[PDB]
Amino acid sequence: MKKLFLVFWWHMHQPLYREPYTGEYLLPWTFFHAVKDYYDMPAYLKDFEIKLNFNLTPVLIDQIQEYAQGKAKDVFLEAIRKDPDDLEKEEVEKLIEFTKLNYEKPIYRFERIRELMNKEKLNREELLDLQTLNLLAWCGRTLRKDLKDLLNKGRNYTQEEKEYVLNKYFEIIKKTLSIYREIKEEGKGSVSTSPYYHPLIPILLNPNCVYETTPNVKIPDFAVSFREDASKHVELAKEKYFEIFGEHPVYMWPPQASVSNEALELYYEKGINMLATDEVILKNSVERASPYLRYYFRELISVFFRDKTLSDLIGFSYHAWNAEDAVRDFIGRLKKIHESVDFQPVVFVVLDGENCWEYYEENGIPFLEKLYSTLEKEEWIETLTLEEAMRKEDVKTEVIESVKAGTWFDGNFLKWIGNKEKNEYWKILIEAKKKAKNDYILVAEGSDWFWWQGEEKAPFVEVFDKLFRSFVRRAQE
Ligand SMILES: OC[C@H]1O[C@@H]2O[C@H]3[C@H](O)[C@@H](O)[C@@H](O[C@H]4[C@H](O)[C@@H](O)[C@@H](O[C@H]5[C@H](O)[C@@H](O)[C@@H](O[C@H]6[C@H](O)[C@@H](O)[C@@H](O[C@H]7[C@H](O)[C@@H](O)[C@@H](O[C@H]1[C@H](O)[C@H]2O)O[C@@H]7CO)O[C@@H]6CO)O[C@@H]5CO)O[C@@H]4CO)O[C@@H]3CO
Ligand SMILES: OC[C@H]1O[C@H](O[C@H]2[C@H](O)[C@@H](O)[C@@H](O[C@H]3[C@H](O)[C@@H](O)[C@@H](O[C@H]4[C@H](O)[C@@H](O)[C@@H](O)O[C@@H]4CO)O[C@@H]3CO)O[C@@H]2CO)[C@H](O)[C@@H](O)[C@@H]1O
Repeated sequence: MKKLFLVFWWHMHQPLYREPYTGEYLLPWTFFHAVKDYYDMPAYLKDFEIKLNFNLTPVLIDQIQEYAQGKAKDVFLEAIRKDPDDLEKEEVEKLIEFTKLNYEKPIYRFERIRELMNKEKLNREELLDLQTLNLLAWCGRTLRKDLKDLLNKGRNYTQEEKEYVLNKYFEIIKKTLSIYREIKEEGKGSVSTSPYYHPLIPILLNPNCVYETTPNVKIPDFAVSFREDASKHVELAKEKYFEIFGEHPVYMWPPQASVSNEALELYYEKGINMLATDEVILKNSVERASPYLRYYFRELISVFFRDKTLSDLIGFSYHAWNAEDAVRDFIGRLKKIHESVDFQPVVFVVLDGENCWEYYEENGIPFLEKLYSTLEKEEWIETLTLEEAMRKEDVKTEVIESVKAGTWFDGNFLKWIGNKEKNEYWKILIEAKKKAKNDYILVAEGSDWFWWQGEEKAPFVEVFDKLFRSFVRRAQE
């Protein structure tokens, strides 16, 4: 039977929120995505007989480890834990600001949150509800069963109930790396990693790659080499992956799907047998641009190009749909692909694994449960591990000689370089690199810092800037 081969690759990442001089985690996002997504996404494999794959960046792994050991000093989480009588005005303000940032997301759909945000002043009981409902809004699928009664209570929480939630949340974090190891050892999914701090490897290897698809971009004078650092990000990531999973990684996810001829050469030289990237890069690079083939870059490394439409349906569209409409839509598009060719297509669905669900009803749990249940009941769909996709023999292949460098942002680098503010960050990094004395310069090469720079004002951007500049300073000492 002619099957459609479906490959999910869920990419998990957080930049380092731990400020190097105080040791404090200045934003809680690793904690909240750990309790909501990083355990629960692979845990779907306990209940659905499909294959799902995951990327974990090493810098994310480091932070999960620190939280699991009780070593993470998370400033926002300490304000949640406190009795409200001990909250500083600054801490109350940060709690309200965090609530307002998240207020319109369906995971914050508690009538008590709307009441609390319409109040001039908050008393102890109201602040206790504000703290506890912020915790509960990030509840993952597993604990939405354990904590179902607290979630339904909706108000009038006690300090002891809040502490119970915190304890269960840390229990989930402590089991998180173990469940990735478990689904890997059981063949239910493959796990990949990325260069250590999620940098833009093509730019570190050769900043002139930005001209390949944006020839008119203005960038600063890269008067220092980042090529050895690019190698170090890959090598350190192989070491961390070996510690956690017991092999050198043969699959990597390039951050931001970013590839170039030189980056593909580096990954191959470091022992990577397969990566994936974006469909826009495929169309920019070749004329006969089917994303359903396994490509071989210069007969040396395997490359899959994700189906951008399917990936972006989950990432951008379906949060606003009901779950049955969305799953029916997704299956219907898969049927069209299946019927459109006489061979067995390989269909990569690759996107962030933790960022879209907060915009779905009930944290995307009705959608994913229905999607996975429906997929496992379609005979003509076979979901694959990355290992299976790499080695599948009954698929079509093609050799590719050259790619036009870019990312999954429209095949180019403009989200990280090319305006005044983003270029200032590269200038700061370039000068720091000339004076660098330790691996904190690698932390500052993470793509996240440049992503947030030079964008229309938002809460907490000042924190990303404080972190970036602190790592740059620490790198020189
Ligand atoms: O409110 C912003 C946005 O919020 C929510 O989106 C989340 C998303 O759920 C997360 O998965 C993550 O997205 C990842 C993607 O998973 C990953 O694929 C990639 O996306 C690239 C796209 O593939 C590429 O097309 C392009 O995206 C463009 C996009 O095509 C433009 O349409 C425009 O998107 C706007 C949306 O159309 C609009 O609906 C809204 O999006 C919501 C979204 O509905 C919600 O689920 O606003 C956006 C922004 O104006 O612009 C984007 C460029 O940003 O490029 C991206 C690569 O950059 O990477 C993203 C993360 O970067 O995070 C988003 C929130 O950022
Ligand atoms: O003000 C705009 C936005 O502010 C808030 O967004 C938050 C997120 O909710 C946080 O989770 C965090 O974002 C992390 C993100 O969770 C993490 O996965 C990683 O994202 C990378 C991603 O791995 C990569 O593939 C590509 O997509 O780029 C991303 C960005 O580099 O790192 C993020 C931090 O850099 O922080 C942001 C900013 O506070 C708010 O919730 C949003 O609704 C809002 O749009």
